[PDB]
Amino acid sequence: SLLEFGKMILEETGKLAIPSYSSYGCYCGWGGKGTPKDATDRCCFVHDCCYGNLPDCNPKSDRYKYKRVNGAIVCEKGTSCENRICECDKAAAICFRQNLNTYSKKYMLYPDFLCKGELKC
Amino acid sequence: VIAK
Repeated sequence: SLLEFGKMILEETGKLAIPSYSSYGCYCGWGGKGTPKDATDRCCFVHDCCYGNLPDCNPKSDRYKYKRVNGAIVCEKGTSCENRICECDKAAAICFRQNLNTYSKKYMLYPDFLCKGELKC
Repeated sequence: VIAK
């Protein structure tokens, strides 16, 4: 659920998911269209696509449990939806950390009309 | 706290 992904973001990047990642580029937070504008925006694209492969699960509200062995994210057993929602979120957070160095403030509150084109998952 |  969003409660875990956000805590996971915060743990990983240091930044609060809202506002840092709730309205970035074209795909972080409202994804529907356009070309992702950068690494961080591509993470959100792959993340939206990850949720997309689970049409019968509920990413935002279904809670899963995870632990850290040292720095590592390890998804605990749950229902199959929960394990797979957890895997998509783990990916996004790693992806966010690996591209912190290019995170740009100019892509915060990015306007919608500047997001043009379908890109396929 | 996050996202859509």
